[PDB]
Amino acid sequence: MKTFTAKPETVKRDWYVVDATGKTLGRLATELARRLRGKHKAEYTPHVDTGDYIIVLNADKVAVTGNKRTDKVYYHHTGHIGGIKQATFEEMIARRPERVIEIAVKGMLPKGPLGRAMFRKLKVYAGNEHNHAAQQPQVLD
Amino acid sequence: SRVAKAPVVVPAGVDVKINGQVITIKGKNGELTRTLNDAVEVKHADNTLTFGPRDGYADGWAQAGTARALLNSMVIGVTEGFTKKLQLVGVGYRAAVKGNVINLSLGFSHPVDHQLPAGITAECPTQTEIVLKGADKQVIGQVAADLRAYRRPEPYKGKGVRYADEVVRTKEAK
Amino acid sequence: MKVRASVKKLCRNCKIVKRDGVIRVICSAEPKHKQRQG
Amino acid sequence: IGLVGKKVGMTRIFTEDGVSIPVTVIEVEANRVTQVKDLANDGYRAIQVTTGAKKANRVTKPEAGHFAKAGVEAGRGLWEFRLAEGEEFTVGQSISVELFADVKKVDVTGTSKGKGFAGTVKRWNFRTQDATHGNSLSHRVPGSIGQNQTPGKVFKGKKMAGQMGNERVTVQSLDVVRVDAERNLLLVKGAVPGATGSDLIVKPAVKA
RNA sequence: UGCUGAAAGCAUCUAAGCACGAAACUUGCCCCGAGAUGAGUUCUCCCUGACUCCUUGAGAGUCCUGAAGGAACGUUGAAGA
RNA sequence: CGAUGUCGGCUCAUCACAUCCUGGGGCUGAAGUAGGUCCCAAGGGUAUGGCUGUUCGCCAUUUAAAGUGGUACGCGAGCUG
RNA sequence: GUGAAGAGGGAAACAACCCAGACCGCCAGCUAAGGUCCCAAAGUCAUGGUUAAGUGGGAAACGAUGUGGGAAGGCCCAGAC
Ligand SMILES: [K+]
Ligand SMILES: [Mg+2]
Ligand SMILES: [Mg+2]
Ligand SMILES: [Mg+2]
Ligand SMILES: [Mg+2]
Ligand SMILES: [Mg+2]
Ligand SMILES: [Mg+2]
Ligand SMILES: [Mg+2]
Ligand SMILES: [Mg+2]
Ligand SMILES: [Mg+2]
Ligand SMILES: [Mg+2]
Ligand SMILES: [Mg+2]
Ligand SMILES: [Mg+2]
Ligand SMILES: [Mg+2]
Ligand SMILES: [Mg+2]
Ligand SMILES: [Mg+2]
Ligand SMILES: [Mg+2]
Ligand SMILES: [Mg+2]
Ligand SMILES: [Mg+2]
Ligand SMILES: [Mg+2]
Ligand SMILES: [Mg+2]
Ligand SMILES: [Mg+2]
Ligand SMILES: [Mg+2]
Ligand SMILES: [Mg+2]
Ligand SMILES: [Mg+2]
Ligand SMILES: [Mg+2]
Ligand SMILES: [Mg+2]
Ligand SMILES: [Mg+2]
Ligand SMILES: [Mg+2]
Ligand SMILES: [Mg+2]
Ligand SMILES: [Mg+2]
Ligand SMILES: [Mg+2]
Ligand SMILES: [Mg+2]
Ligand SMILES: [Mg+2]
Ligand SMILES: [Mg+2]
Ligand SMILES: [Mg+2]
Ligand SMILES: [Mg+2]
Ligand SMILES: [Mg+2]
Ligand SMILES: [Mg+2]
Ligand SMILES: [Mg+2]
Ligand SMILES: [Mg+2]
Ligand SMILES: [Mg+2]
Ligand SMILES: [Mg+2]
Ligand SMILES: [Mg+2]
Ligand SMILES: [Mg+2]
Ligand SMILES: [Mg+2]
Ligand SMILES: [Mg+2]
Ligand SMILES: [Mg+2]
Ligand SMILES: [Mg+2]
Ligand SMILES: [Mg+2]
Ligand SMILES: [Mg+2]
Ligand SMILES: [Mg+2]
Ligand SMILES: [Mg+2]
Ligand SMILES: [Mg+2]
Ligand SMILES: [Mg+2]
Ligand SMILES: [Mg+2]
Ligand SMILES: [Mg+2]
Ligand SMILES: [Mg+2]
Ligand SMILES: [Mg+2]
Ligand SMILES: [Mg+2]
Ligand SMILES: [Mg+2]
Ligand SMILES: [Mg+2]
Ligand SMILES: [Mg+2]
Ligand SMILES: [Mg+2]
Ligand SMILES: [Mg+2]
Ligand SMILES: [Mg+2]
Ligand SMILES: [Mg+2]
Ligand SMILES: [Mg+2]
Ligand SMILES: [Mg+2]
Ligand SMILES: [Mg+2]
Ligand SMILES: [Mg+2]
Ligand SMILES: [Mg+2]
Ligand SMILES: [Mg+2]
Ligand SMILES: [Mg+2]
Ligand SMILES: [Mg+2]
Ligand SMILES: [Mg+2]
Ligand SMILES: [Mg+2]
Ligand SMILES: [Mg+2]
Ligand SMILES: [Mg+2]
Ligand SMILES: [Mg+2]
Ligand SMILES: [Mg+2]
Ligand SMILES: [Mg+2]
Ligand SMILES: [Mg+2]
Ligand SMILES: [Mg+2]
Ligand SMILES: [Mg+2]
Ligand SMILES: [Mg+2]
Ligand SMILES: [Mg+2]
Ligand SMILES: [Mg+2]
Ligand SMILES: [Mg+2]
Ligand SMILES: [Mg+2]
Ligand SMILES: [Mg+2]
Ligand SMILES: [Mg+2]
Ligand SMILES: [Mg+2]
Ligand SMILES: [Mg+2]
Ligand SMILES: [Mg+2]
Ligand SMILES: [Mg+2]
Ligand SMILES: [Mg+2]
Ligand SMILES: [Mg+2]
Ligand SMILES: [Mg+2]
Ligand SMILES: [Mg+2]
Ligand SMILES: [Mg+2]
Ligand SMILES: [Mg+2]
Ligand SMILES: [Mg+2]
Ligand SMILES: [Mg+2]
Ligand SMILES: [Mg+2]
Ligand SMILES: [Mg+2]
Ligand SMILES: [Mg+2]
Ligand SMILES: [Mg+2]
Ligand SMILES: [Mg+2]
Ligand SMILES: [Mg+2]
Ligand SMILES: [Mg+2]
Ligand SMILES: [Mg+2]
Ligand SMILES: [Mg+2]
Ligand SMILES: [Mg+2]
Ligand SMILES: [Mg+2]
Ligand SMILES: [Mg+2]
Ligand SMILES: [Mg+2]
Ligand SMILES: [Mg+2]
Ligand SMILES: [Mg+2]
Ligand SMILES: [Mg+2]
Ligand SMILES: [Mg+2]
Ligand SMILES: [Mg+2]
Ligand SMILES: [Mg+2]
Ligand SMILES: [Mg+2]
Ligand SMILES: [Mg+2]
Ligand SMILES: [Mg+2]
Ligand SMILES: [Mg+2]
Ligand SMILES: [Mg+2]
Ligand SMILES: [Mg+2]
Ligand SMILES: [Mg+2]
Ligand SMILES: [Mg+2]
Ligand SMILES: [Mg+2]
Ligand SMILES: [Mg+2]
Ligand SMILES: [Mg+2]
Ligand SMILES: [Mg+2]
Ligand SMILES: [Mg+2]
Ligand SMILES: [Mg+2]
Ligand SMILES: [Mg+2]
Ligand SMILES: [Mg+2]
Repeated sequence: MKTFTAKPETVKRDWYVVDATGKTLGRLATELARRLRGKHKAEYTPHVDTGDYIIVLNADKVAVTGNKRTDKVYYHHTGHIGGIKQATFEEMIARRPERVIEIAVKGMLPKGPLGRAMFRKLKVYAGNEHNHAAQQPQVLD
Repeated sequence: SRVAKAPVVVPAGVDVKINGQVITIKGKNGELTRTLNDAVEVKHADNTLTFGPRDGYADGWAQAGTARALLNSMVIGVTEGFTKKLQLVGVGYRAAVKGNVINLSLGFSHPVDHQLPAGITAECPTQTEIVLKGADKQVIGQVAADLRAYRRPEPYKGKGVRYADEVVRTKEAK
Repeated sequence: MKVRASVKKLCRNCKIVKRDGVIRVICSAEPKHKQRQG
Repeated sequence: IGLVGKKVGMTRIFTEDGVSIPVTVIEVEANRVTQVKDLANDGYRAIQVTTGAKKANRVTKPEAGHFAKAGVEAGRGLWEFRLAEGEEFTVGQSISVELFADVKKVDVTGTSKGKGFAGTVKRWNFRTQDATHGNSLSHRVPGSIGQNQTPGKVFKGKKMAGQMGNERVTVQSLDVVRVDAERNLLLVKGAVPGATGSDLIVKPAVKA
């Protein structure tokens, strides 16, 4: 009889912090993507952005198993005549440590306007300090 | 396994300290610090040192036997102090030390001034011979290996920088 | 050195080592017997 | 650091031995500092400068105030330079051409002369197809611009006809000849971008 | 190519660990570049009058004021279809 | 098959690496000079002519080199024929 | 046997492969193949091992003190390797 769907205006969004120091990249990124999407909430609706705002501080200290620190490569094309650029997991952290969690979450989120909308929710950081003290972002594990 | 089951003697005036896994051995020649592997477990038992493999970890004996043989060299280093005897063979080759910088002339267009990292005491009894001393086998061996690497032995006349103990195979012209 | 797909112990002083994944056959007597791979 | 100066044509200096060295005469007036950017506010260390003299009606109030912040007169145009850690300047200070008295070579940046819509022959040094031997309406045309079904597309950065010149270009390591303090000039060997009256950012040679 | 060094009393460039190593790779050089929607920063400038109305909504007016600045128009350019 | 213009040349290219030159290395029946083979390396560079429709090829003269291939044996709503 | 003449779920996409035959409706429940950390419904299930190669997630002859299991066969207190 017309089951419940989460109305955007009525969605009460929450703020969280996750310290990614010594965490496994994928196992962090998954649990982030589950939250960002709003799966954990009992009022989950696939067409509405029900998930929570997360702050992922200490992104550079994220851990990876095996030889993936050197062996794991992040390819991307420049959209140019023969422009394929690669960067290993070390080299990626040497330049842009935010990109590692970003890319690891983005692949796990859905693809489309809402998928891009629920990415915006995430807030990755290299340093331990975060300037979102205004929201009282509570600790998550 | 076998090396690991053979305690390292620690003579008097050799201050050993175990900061968890980080070992510090101080002596007369120099103060030496070694950040040891997590799979190794090390303790003081009577006068000598003991090196045990950790339960749960896969390769223990290999890791511990290394620690043993390292600390064995580390104790001998701080007590005695290691030395390497390099010799320069070939006419026009010159070796002279000024402070902590070895001036190698090895038939180049520029005299090569090799730097000495860490506590390495460089000497020269003759003009075509370098005797260098220190605490670590590592830094000595490397320095020696660089001083060699500037001009390795030519397998014809034996020309270049050589270790004193080293034999060199020369061959005939054909 | 050689990079043949079937390295083997040619003389007596030849010695097999696995460096960085690759199997190599280092030798003391003859540098000819130095060979990589396989 | 660097200075801004208008281009004033080209001449030649005859050296007494004989050599006639072709020189560009860059007038470099008192380049006065309008602002000093730093790490606390801006996140980098730099200086903003000005030169010339703009009629007061032509200067708008948002910039008329900007000049009153410093105290300097309203010079025509504004330019910024990055500081090399050691040096430090103040607002209202007048930097003159005497900075290049010490240097030997300079990078000169300017805006190249506008050639407008240029074809591939002139723009990219493409080769003109056979001027006769049967050629039909295709002497100076580019020819092919791709392959076939495989890409089924022209690749990015394909050399085609378009706007040529009116682009900022740099000529590096030009030898400084004479540094006239009294007339406020800077004679550099060779030729620099843009026409007589175009502005030039002259600065010390990065490639030392 | 080495140094120290096991597993494997030794030995061995490695399994802990540690140095070198090329026009390749990342920068350094030049150019574009915050439509980088993740739309950053600095600096300066400008606006400081009233009344209705209702479903007091980030509402709709009504006269009054029209700024900083811009566009338009003109004379034009070593800028330009 | 109610049409996907077929060789060669010009113009314009682009990618692969099984590297012709240039860069770094191991062995050598490597004295040096010059090689021989092998390994890593695709950044850039890589003839002009005579003959023939030629591709190829042979020849003359250069070059550090005059690489082997993919791209509808690249490229005719771009030219030639 | 299937398609042709058969939709639906799976095998990324995939007439013929695996599961299964749509009379129509329902915002009910149980299962098949195949699955269950995220894209995306359901195990970050339980226990015992293997794997260190990112194998899983293309391939042979042949090469190798990789690494697990076993079942045997060569020596000791006169003390072998
Ligand atoms: K205006
Ligand atoms: Mg490139
Ligand atoms: Mg091979
Ligand atoms: Mg290696
Ligand atoms: Mg200011
Ligand atoms: Mg910055
Ligand atoms: Mg006037
Ligand atoms: Mg006026
Ligand atoms: Mg104006
Ligand atoms: Mg500007
Ligand atoms: Mg700039
Ligand atoms: Mg300019
Ligand atoms: Mg023009
Ligand atoms: Mg031209
Ligand atoms: Mg030109
Ligand atoms: Mg031509
Ligand atoms: Mg022509
Ligand atoms: Mg015709
Ligand atoms: Mg015609
Ligand atoms: Mg014509
Ligand atoms: Mg026509
Ligand atoms: Mg065509
Ligand atoms: Mg396509
Ligand atoms: Mg010059
Ligand atoms: Mg040893
Ligand atoms: Mg064993
Ligand atoms: Mg050794
Ligand atoms: Mg280093
Ligand atoms: Mg280094
Ligand atoms: Mg080398
Ligand atoms: Mg070099
Ligand atoms: Mg170099
Ligand atoms: Mg070069
Ligand atoms: Mg620029
Ligand atoms: Mg810009
Ligand atoms: Mg710019
Ligand atoms: Mg902006
Ligand atoms: Mg902007
Ligand atoms: Mg756009
Ligand atoms: Mg962005
Ligand atoms: Mg934002
Ligand atoms: Mg009001
Ligand atoms: Mg009111
Ligand atoms: Mg209404
Ligand atoms: Mg309003
Ligand atoms: Mg209101
Ligand atoms: Mg209002
Ligand atoms: Mg009025
Ligand atoms: Mg009025
Ligand atoms: Mg108006
Ligand atoms: Mg008006
Ligand atoms: Mg007014
Ligand atoms: Mg006005
Ligand atoms: Mg106005
Ligand atoms: Mg404007
Ligand atoms: Mg206007
Ligand atoms: Mg306009
Ligand atoms: Mg006009
Ligand atoms: Mg006119
Ligand atoms: Mg005109
Ligand atoms: Mg037709
Ligand atoms: Mg037809
Ligand atoms: Mg048709
Ligand atoms: Mg056809
Ligand atoms: Mg035809
Ligand atoms: Mg021809
Ligand atoms: Mg031709
Ligand atoms: Mg071309
Ligand atoms: Mg390759
Ligand atoms: Mg070959
Ligand atoms: Mg050749
Ligand atoms: Mg060269
Ligand atoms: Mg060299
Ligand atoms: Mg070579
Ligand atoms: Mg070599
Ligand atoms: Mg040679
Ligand atoms: Mg020569
Ligand atoms: Mg020969
Ligand atoms: Mg050669
Ligand atoms: Mg071979
Ligand atoms: Mg290769
Ligand atoms: Mg390539
Ligand atoms: Mg090339
Ligand atoms: Mg390239
Ligand atoms: Mg490339
Ligand atoms: Mg490069
Ligand atoms: Mg080029
Ligand atoms: Mg070529
Ligand atoms: Mg020819
Ligand atoms: Mg003729
Ligand atoms: Mg010739
Ligand atoms: Mg030649
Ligand atoms: Mg030559
Ligand atoms: Mg030749
Ligand atoms: Mg070839
Ligand atoms: Mg070819
Ligand atoms: Mg192809
Ligand atoms: Mg093909
Ligand atoms: Mg073909
Ligand atoms: Mg073919
Ligand atoms: Mg082809
Ligand atoms: Mg063709
Ligand atoms: Mg071709
Ligand atoms: Mg064609
Ligand atoms: Mg045409
Ligand atoms: Mg004809
Ligand atoms: Mg004909
Ligand atoms: Mg039929
Ligand atoms: Mg079916
Ligand atoms: Mg089906
Ligand atoms: Mg499906
Ligand atoms: Mg498949
Ligand atoms: Mg199929
Ligand atoms: Mg399907
Ligand atoms: Mg079955
Ligand atoms: Mg049935
Ligand atoms: Mg049936
Ligand atoms: Mg039925
Ligand atoms: Mg039904
Ligand atoms: Mg039931
Ligand atoms: Mg069930
Ligand atoms: Mg199954
Ligand atoms: Mg599976
Ligand atoms: Mg999907
Ligand atoms: Mg989907
Ligand atoms: Mg699906
Ligand atoms: Mg799920
Ligand atoms: Mg869990
Ligand atoms: Mg579990
Ligand atoms: Mg297990
Ligand atoms: Mg397998
Ligand atoms: Mg495979
Ligand atoms: Mg086998
Ligand atoms: Mg075997
Ligand atoms: Mg085993
Ligand atoms: Mg076994
Ligand atoms: Mg066993
Ligand atoms: Mg059994
Ligand atoms: Mg047994």
